[PDB]
Amino acid sequence: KRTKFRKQFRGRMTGDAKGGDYVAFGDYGLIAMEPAWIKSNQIEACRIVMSRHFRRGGKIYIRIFPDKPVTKKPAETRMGKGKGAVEYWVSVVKPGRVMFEVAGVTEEQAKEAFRLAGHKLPIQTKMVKREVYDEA
Amino acid sequence: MKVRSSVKKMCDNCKVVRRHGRVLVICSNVKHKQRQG
Amino acid sequence: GKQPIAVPSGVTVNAQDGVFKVKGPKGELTVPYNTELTVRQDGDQLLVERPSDAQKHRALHGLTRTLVANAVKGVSDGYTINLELRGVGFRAKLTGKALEMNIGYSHPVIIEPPAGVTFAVPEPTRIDVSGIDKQLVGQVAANVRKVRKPDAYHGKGVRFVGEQIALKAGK
Amino acid sequence: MELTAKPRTPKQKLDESMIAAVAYNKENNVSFALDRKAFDRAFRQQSTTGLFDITVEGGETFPALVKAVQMDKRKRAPIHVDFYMVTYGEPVEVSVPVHTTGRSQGEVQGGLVDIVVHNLQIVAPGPRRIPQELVVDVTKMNIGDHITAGDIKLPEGCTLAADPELTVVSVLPPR
Amino acid sequence: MSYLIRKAAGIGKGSSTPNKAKVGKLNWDQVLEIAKTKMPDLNAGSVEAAANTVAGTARSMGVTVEGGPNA
RNA sequence: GAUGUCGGCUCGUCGCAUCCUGGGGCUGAAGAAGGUCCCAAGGGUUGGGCUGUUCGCCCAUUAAAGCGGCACGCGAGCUG
RNA sequence: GGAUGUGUCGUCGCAUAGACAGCCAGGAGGUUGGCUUAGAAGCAGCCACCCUUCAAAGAGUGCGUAAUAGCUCACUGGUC
Ligand SMILES: [Mg+2]
Ligand SMILES: [Mg+2]
Repeated sequence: KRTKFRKQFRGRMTGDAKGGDYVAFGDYGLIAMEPAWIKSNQIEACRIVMSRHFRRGGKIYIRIFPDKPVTKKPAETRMGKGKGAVEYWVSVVKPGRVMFEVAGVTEEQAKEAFRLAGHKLPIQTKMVKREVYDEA
Repeated sequence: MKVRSSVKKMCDNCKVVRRHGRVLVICSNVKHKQRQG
Repeated sequence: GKQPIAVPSGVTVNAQDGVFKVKGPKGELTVPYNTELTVRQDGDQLLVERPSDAQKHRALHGLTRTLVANAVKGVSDGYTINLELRGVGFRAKLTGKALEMNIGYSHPVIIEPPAGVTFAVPEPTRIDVSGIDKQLVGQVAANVRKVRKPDAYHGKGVRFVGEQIALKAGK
Repeated sequence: MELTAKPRTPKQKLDESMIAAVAYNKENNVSFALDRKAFDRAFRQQSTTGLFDITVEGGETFPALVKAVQMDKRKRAPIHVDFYMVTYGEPVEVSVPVHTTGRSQGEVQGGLVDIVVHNLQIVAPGPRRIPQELVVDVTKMNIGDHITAGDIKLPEGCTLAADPELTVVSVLPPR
Repeated sequence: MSYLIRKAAGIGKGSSTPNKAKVGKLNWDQVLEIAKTKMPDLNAGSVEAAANTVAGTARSMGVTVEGGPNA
């Protein structure tokens, strides 16, 4: 969700995924195919979807975190200054970036929990497997 | 007539037959009827 | 895939031109088909041959085959649909070639057959629709089943002689 | 596996079903270009704990082990391969897949086997004496059991490149 | 068969989870008296076809296997 | 160097995301009464009490008493 | 988001040691697996998915009544 300590406000810009492997921590993952701003609430929505499906255990890796602060229009005007500190927190996601990864669940169990979590996301996603050992 | 703009399989009985420019369904159970218009 | 076509006894097939006219003892049938799809006699029985083997022709293959297989069956064996009336006081009589049914409607229902189909009633709770053309026979017995379809509570109405009806029950 | 050309401009191969390659040791570090389809069917089997000979179009056979691969980020597809020429007597540190055998006596109560280290770096192994896997029995394990590196049975001559107190396999509780 | 297992070990109810916490345990000679009372229903062959069939119901309930094959 | 502004009245016409009628599918649809969705804009869609009111609440009815566009339709047409 | 729309390259597999589909026959016995509960018996929810007989049958898929039964699939044979 939100961050503990900060600066308050930010900006905006985009280009292809910088730091997102394929198989770190988990066995199966969920990768972005489009750029977006992942709201804290959309991640929470995806997490609960997966957590419910995998009833007991807890083997969900959320490799993305909402750190970017977004602002708002009080109600009207423009005849004032820069605005709304407390609108919402965001994770800048670019295609390739592993957002989530699961462990201790079958190919079929994972296929679905990701198919479900996909319906809650503002972008198109792809389900993946192993064979990526870059640098450790 | 349950107009769901997304006609996907629910059980192992559903039949997706293409008709007059739409994604239709002719399932066994009468409640399971899905169409896109 | 569909290939063999059995042509028994007094068959007079004349697949010349686009008029694939099939004559016989029960009556002389006439049916038009595709020109780009080949058909004639290459032995004792019959066969429909398709040139292209893509997708558009494969659909028309099994179509033309079964259609002459139904016209041939029609000229020798013929066709007869057996319909059964179900429900309190539901009964059918006859007024010439016309089927006079009494099926819980304030004024009785009369159906006049087309030129080539015949109505028959053995017991007055059974209707037989016999004809030459399987399509027209289907299209007619279709209209009779429509006069009163079997309802999802007591199966009342016109059903096929051996038809199975699932039942809901409200009270 | 059969290589073909070797130009600096990849324009010729890019359009076709070919993947750029490189093989080095310290005496010869030539340019390369092999088949995508053929590489994949083979690599999916082999990885870092396996090797195959690469015979370039001119009759020159050389044994090489994969050092690193670089794939497209928007696609799954690999776009370049780094092969390392094999000596015969002494090699380098190799990443070996850590595997599990037998159902745990900790996975019963409400646990789960967490393979903390997917691939292990191992010092002084021996070339062509490289183990294609690394099986670790887990039946002895209960909830709260951590198997460290200095608790793993290596196959003859091999030594460990990682710390001996570092967790490789653990059995995890519910929720 | 729940009648025979509950009175042999001394079980009142049973077990909700036969994985986390367990109940009791029964010997091999007591499996024979279940095979002599429930004989006109089973289509099983010899002693080996009744000593293991009866022991299988103990696994679900929460009663541990005693002895058996090897050593 | 002026494009009169709410509400009423008068006069209309249009969209359909249909209030009534018309046709359908599903119903946890026995029947009667319905719920919901699909097709459907041909015609129809009442009179009063309160408030400048649009709205809204109420009385009494109704097959129904639809929602919105037309310079929040219409002052060289009226009111004020 | 959805789809047996057509075109083309690919990746696993079952297959004339006779498959995928239709057709005739069968589908276990422990066992109404235990627990949970007013019951929970293949099908409101946890743990397991062990065993016999064998051509074969998963302590079990979808429907069903209040739990049973019922009606079929996973698996087996015959004709193509
Ligand atoms: Mg004004
Ligand atoms: Mg004016």
